[PDB]
Amino acid sequence: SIAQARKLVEQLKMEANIDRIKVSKAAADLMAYCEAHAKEDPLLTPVPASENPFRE
Amino acid sequence: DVQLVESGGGLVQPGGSRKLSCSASGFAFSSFGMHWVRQAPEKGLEWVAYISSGSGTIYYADTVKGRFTISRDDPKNTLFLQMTSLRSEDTAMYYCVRSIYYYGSSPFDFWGQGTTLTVSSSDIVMTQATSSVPVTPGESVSISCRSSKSLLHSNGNTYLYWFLQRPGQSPQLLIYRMSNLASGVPDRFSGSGSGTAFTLTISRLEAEDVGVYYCMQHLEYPLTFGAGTKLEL
Amino acid sequence: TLSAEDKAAVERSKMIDRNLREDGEKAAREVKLLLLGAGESGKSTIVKQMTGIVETHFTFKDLHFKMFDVGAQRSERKKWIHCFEGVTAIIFCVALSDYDLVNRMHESMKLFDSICNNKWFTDTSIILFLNKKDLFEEKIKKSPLTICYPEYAGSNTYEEAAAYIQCQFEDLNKRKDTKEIYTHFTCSTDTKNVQFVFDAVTDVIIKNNLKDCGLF
Amino acid sequence: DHFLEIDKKNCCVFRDDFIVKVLPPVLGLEFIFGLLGNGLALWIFCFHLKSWKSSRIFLFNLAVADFLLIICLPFLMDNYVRRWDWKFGDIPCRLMLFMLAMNRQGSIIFLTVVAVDRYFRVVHPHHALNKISNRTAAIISCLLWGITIGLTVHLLKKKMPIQNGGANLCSSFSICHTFQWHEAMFLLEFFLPLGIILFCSARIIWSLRQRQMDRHAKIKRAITFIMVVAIVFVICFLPSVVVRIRIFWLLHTSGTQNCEVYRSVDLAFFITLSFTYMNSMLDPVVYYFSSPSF
Amino acid sequence: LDQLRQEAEQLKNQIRDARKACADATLSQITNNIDPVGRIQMRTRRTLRGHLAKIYAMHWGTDSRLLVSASQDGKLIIWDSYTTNKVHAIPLRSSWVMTCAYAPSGNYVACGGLDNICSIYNLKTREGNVRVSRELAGHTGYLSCCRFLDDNQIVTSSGDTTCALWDIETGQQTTTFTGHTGDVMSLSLAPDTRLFVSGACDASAKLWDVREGMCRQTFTGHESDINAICFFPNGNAFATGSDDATCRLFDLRADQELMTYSHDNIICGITSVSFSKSGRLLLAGYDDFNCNVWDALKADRAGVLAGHDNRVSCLGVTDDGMAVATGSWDSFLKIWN
Ligand SMILES: O=C(O)c1cccnc1
Repeated sequence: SIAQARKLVEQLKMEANIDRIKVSKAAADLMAYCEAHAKEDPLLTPVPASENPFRE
Repeated sequence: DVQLVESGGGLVQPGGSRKLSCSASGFAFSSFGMHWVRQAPEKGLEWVAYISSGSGTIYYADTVKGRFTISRDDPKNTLFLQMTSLRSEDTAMYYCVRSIYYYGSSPFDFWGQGTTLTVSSSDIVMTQATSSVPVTPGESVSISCRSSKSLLHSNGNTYLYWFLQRPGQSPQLLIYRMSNLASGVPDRFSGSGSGTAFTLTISRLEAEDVGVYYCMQHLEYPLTFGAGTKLEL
Repeated sequence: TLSAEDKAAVERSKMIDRNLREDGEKAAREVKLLLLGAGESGKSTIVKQMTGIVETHFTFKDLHFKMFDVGAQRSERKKWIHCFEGVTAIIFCVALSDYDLVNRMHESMKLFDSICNNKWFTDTSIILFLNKKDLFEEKIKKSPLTICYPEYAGSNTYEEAAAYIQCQFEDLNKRKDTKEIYTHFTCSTDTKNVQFVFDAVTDVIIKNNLKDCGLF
Repeated sequence: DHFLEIDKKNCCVFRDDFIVKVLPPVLGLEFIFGLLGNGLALWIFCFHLKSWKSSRIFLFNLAVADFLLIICLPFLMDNYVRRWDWKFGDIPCRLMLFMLAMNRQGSIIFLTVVAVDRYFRVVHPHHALNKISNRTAAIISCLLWGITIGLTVHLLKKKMPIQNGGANLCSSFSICHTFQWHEAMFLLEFFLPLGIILFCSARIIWSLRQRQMDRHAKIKRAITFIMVVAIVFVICFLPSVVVRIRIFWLLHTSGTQNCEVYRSVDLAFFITLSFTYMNSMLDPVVYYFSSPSF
Repeated sequence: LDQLRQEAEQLKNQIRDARKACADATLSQITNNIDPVGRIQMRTRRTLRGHLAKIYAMHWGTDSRLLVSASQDGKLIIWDSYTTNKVHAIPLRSSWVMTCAYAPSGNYVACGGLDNICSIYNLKTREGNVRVSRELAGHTGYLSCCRFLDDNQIVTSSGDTTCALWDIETGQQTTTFTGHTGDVMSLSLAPDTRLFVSGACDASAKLWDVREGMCRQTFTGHESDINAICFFPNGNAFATGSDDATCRLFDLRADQELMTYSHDNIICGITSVSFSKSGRLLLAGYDDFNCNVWDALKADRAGVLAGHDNRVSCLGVTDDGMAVATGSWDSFLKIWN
């Protein structure tokens, strides 16, 4: 049918209306978040056994 | 309807062998550890006995060890306390507290109605200091309770419970583990403190808040209560 | 080193462990069968003999059978078939009278080939039911097998045609050593299909026990 | 002549050159194949095969029994290179004797348990015994070990060191005119498990044949392996038992005087008692590595 | 009609051209200047040993201590991970469960599977037992994922190609998201719980607006079915693990693929993905019985979690980031720190 095709065309148009930022800026933002929150990531930096809830 | 009904009380001659029964209706009785807790007439609460879920663990007070026996009939949803060699010191009203134990649970949350019983003629000490303080509606009152041993455990839990007994009623759980407000309790009640010093604060006190407030420790058996502070006016 | 509440929590956890162990012991004594077919093949009649997945519980000679008819699950079979990795057997139903057209017989053949030669069902045995033998006889008496099978050399006899179809299905098995195919000719018949299923699952269970000991 | 007075009994103990010239070679061969197979088997058990279903536990117990027996082998080889001249001492003699008897019994008991397990897995496929928990298997294994020590501790409550001139002798299977329950435990430990194993093997074969199941090659291989198990048990444990009944016959008929009639028959009894260690040697090649698993 | 087909083709071409124009440098080129995290050594601190079949899903509580797990033995087990105690064991009506959720408040749990029904169980009842609070029906395919928005709202993905935002109070589908063409296998809620991404069997992922219901953006690039999806902690990116033995990181604002995590050694697909608290580590469970900890920024294998004897099916990281729980097709869950 053409109702499904019309819906697909409308969906593609809606996805086209979206404006995208530069990929380099997105990677920079991801890196910025990672470096900002790296201080409180026990899996990244192994927390000492004193405050480790899992001794096991 | 999580009601607990108590039966088997009355007048008993010294040396008798009266037995109390407790019918449970409205909850999974098989999954709850159950306590018998007595209260002498002009006295405060005193823990008597405890039976675990599945009857695998049983504890008694030093005053009743050897003469009392606690048991359950899970298919019948009944809890039994057989008492032998009754003495005049056993004249009390007995309650049938239920308590479930898992991470985050609230033990001692529901209390029965109690059965009166009249006989004819290392333990942690919890001190509640004040025994009576007059209050007026709208004010805030802080009820203190001291412990002989630190109730703060190595796992971070401070096993302190706050119960309230209204005039002519049965005690209800207010606070469990010194900070958690029990279900159904209004937010005006708060509990704070550190090891060997705790305080239950009632902010904006109103009616139906008067009664006797008891502090209990669940750090180790036998469980011990405070003398209770009365709130009047 | 455990407080009273922690000790009681451990006791509750041990009670839960005991209940889980009892439930698993009860479940392990149950024969799980995966029922498959091509729709109108005749799974309904077979179920009659004894929105998503359908479960049928029955008993035979103190043996508890759980038959799982995933038959109105119209999704990607590859995404959930591994959930049945470990059933005792696969009961595959095919209609012998469905060789007319609308190709159906070849549809059943390809479905059987896909199910039999599967990574998950490498060791699981397949009880193959070829039902509607009466309608197959009626069709054979009028129309030959040649429409469905052009490369077939035989007369319009029920026994020869049925045997040819049976071997055509049984030759779809690739792992002809680690997996066995049991074939029964059904028809809305006497209770003999439940006996055949019991015999096949008894053979499968004997083989599994021999694997467990280790001699196989 | 050759008589002696152990524990108020006229026992004919012997010193033969054949004992020192034919026993140590066969004991060394059994030694080497001993941890050869039983080691590899124990290493595979503890390192690999993480499943540990309740059929591998009994096989593991049989493996440890064989391993303990081959561990006891060197002391008995040293006892054989000389004409029954112990030097380790009273305590090592006690432990060897008790260990040799106890591991023989344990290996026999656990291979019988394996046979019964196979019988229940084949003849009674839907029985609950085929689905017993690993805890139940461990409990049964420990209880069977308890039986095994139950009728063998008598060897350790006696401080054997018997004296033959300047020779220290340790033989528990000493020929004389009484029943110390060693001579009957030796008989029963063969005869009763023989009956159980033969019945289980026969019923397994008969059921696998009557079910039209003997068409898969693996089923026929399993049948041949069951027959191999039964034949190996019979071959390895029969001759020593037969010579034991023979010397029973001579002790009942001719008494204890004139020990000369106790000739090479006793020697052969000790050669055939080496076959009981050959059984532990052969166990790795029969039950485990030859399996289509492991 | 041919006019619709031509319009769709030109719109897809415009999407590709705009995406290429918005791309100037790969994330690896920018990131390579930073220090690698090195070898990430994690040990099995706890082993949860209660299940008796293949574990298909697990979820962490928001307190980072309680976790709910589902296996095909028909049991939902709530574990206290600190002490390995079993807080709860719920018998499921249907043993075929492929998903499992924990409410953020901790009052409810959710389950679902081949029965096409999402069951919500109340954990905190005055009766002292866990009982089925509500059964949500209306999916014509197996339920593959479910995630709580709050105590009253849940969102489910099903093999019937559609997703559904429900209302547990009434049990009706408040919203239906219908844009996929294959079975939807995974689901990830945004940190603000206003958007969510779904990865389906058409080798594509879709970003939906919860409030009204629309597929805002569609991300493609996978060669086979996407089995897992997880939102980056920032909420501006997500990662999908698929059957082509690769994980991929996409950015919402760039509307583009950012990074591909793959290795020639790995040929098995990914069953579960999750991020660390900071987003520097991407944990992915594989069918080769192991879990791989990837450097989410540098696309390097930072570590291996090899402690399972069967395929790792579920994988989650605590809210405080202290530990990672992996459940596999054996009956064991493992906590790693
Ligand atoms: O095998 C034995 O038990 C043994 C061997 C030699 C002497 N006495 C006992």
